[PDB]
Amino acid sequence: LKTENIRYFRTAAGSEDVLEVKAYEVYPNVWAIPSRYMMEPLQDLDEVTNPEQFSIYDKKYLADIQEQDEFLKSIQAAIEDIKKRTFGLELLTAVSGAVPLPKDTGATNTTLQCIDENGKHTHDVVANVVLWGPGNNLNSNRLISKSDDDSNGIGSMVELIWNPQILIKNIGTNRIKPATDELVGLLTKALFRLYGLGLNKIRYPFYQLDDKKYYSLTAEDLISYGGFSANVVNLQPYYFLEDQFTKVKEKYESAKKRIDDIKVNDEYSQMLTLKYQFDLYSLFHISTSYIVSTVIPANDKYGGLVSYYTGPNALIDSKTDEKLTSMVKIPLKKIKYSKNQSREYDEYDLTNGEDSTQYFENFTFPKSKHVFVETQPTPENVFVNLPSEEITKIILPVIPAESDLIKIPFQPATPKSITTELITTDVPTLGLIFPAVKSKQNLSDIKMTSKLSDALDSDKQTFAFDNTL
Amino acid sequence: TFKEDHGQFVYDHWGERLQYNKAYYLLSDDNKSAFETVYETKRLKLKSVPGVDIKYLGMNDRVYGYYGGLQFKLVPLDSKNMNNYVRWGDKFTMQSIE
Amino acid sequence: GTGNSKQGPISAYKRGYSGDLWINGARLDGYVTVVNKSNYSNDEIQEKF
Repeated sequence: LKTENIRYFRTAAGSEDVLEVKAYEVYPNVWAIPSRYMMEPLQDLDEVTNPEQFSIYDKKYLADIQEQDEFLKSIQAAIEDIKKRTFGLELLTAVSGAVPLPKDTGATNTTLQCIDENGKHTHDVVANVVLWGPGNNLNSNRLISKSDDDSNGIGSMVELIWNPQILIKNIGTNRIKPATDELVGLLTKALFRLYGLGLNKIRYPFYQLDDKKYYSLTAEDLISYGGFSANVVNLQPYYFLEDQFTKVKEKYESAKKRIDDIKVNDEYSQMLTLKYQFDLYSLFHISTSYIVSTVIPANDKYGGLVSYYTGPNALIDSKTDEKLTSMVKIPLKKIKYSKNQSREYDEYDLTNGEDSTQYFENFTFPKSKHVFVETQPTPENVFVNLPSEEITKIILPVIPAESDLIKIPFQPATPKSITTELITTDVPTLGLIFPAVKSKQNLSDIKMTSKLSDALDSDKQTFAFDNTL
Repeated sequence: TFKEDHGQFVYDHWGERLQYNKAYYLLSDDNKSAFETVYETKRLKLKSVPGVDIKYLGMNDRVYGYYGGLQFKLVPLDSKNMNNYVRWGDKFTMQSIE
Repeated sequence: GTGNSKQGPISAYKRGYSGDLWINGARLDGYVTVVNKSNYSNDEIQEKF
């Protein structure tokens, strides 16, 4: 597991200088750069015009050298935590053996440019996943691709922005959903970009919002978020990916042909033979059920909306295990109670959904084979098609390049604002049980009740569900 | 009633009680994938067992295949004979047949 | 895998562990994982193979 000084292929927030970063190999072909994502401008809370939801902003976080070697010890403790899980290192081995097709001899489409003591670029090192620090936004775990080769069949090198310092907590159980549950969710999604499957473009409706707009997810997002109903892969005459599987199959089964078209090593040709041995059935049926935790009993229902499901009170810090206290929590609705004020239920739900109203009407279906396929509603182990021991015996050598750097610009997301309604209700609602069931006083002065119309009116009494309790 | 009908036996896939000294295809229940020795050595590699194109009531169903890979007896700890049944808590020794 | 043989318990030098091993479908774990019997194994769902 080598460690290099890397002249990065991007520029630090419009500085137009060479970005020289210290990369570390944390798994084969998986590099960690324990610095923040310099390519989007690192701001403070007061500098952000329109902040995202649940989005703690803070500069100076991985500018220090001590706490950015604490960041490498959090990535190295995370990949050692995925390795200790069942089927965990066969995912990490699938990511290791998912080297994209070379653009030319050597690899000027997937390599990090290594530089000597002086900056003389002497060789480049093969990368698949670069595991960056947080961006401007600290909980904005993303999977930025290097190229648009991820929608091409070639496969693209992947930058994995990830922050282990922000976790979801099962508030009733006080079990912390670990950092690696979102890291396995993103290494899964890296496989669909390292194989050249264009599954990040089309967004499929998953959650109808209050104005009949849809919180839409990609087939990459849908498969990677573990088991979930409205399966992509619900065989009942395969329905999902209407006329899109034929594109994904042509992207996969053409890149398998061009495998000796450009020769790099005897090991680059040997990983590319082992890469297209994990069939396209295996990618679409990746289940990481043994690797993710069942901390949140519902994690396989929602489409990765764990922070909205559990609420923003559940987002905690790694080092403190308490609430983040600096996340902008901008609710969608402020439901206030009439007969006594200060009983607000801040409804943090989703907004600004896509207008996919004419989606289930214009639903094309693929030409079915007219065959009942005996399936089983549970997931499957699918790494039995993965040549997992044959990947681990291959280490790709460093490639002598001494060629100049091609820079690729990074243009971020433009998030919409969250307009907060201020609803004043004259009557108890289901939302006003959350306000009523919480209290901030001791046992001598708690005064519990089993009635909403007394806990909501008094602001001294607390709601409960059983008159004996 | 369904759990207590099965009693204290460990069953086949076909629903019949397991037996010592009986040739058993050992499969994985999720892929239905079966063991296989690496090229010349005695190390095992779990390989996938192909499905079956049947006709079920005149249709063209595609169902799980089970006859793949290595077979394993369950030899008991001092060998008796074949038709003894395996119960919950019965320790054995999986012997290769090939 | 009980961890014993017909000659008694198998040496952890020869075997690798000493107690029970579930037999999984994961190479690179060696198709074995330790049966966890600590006071944390029922905090989540067991995921039996």
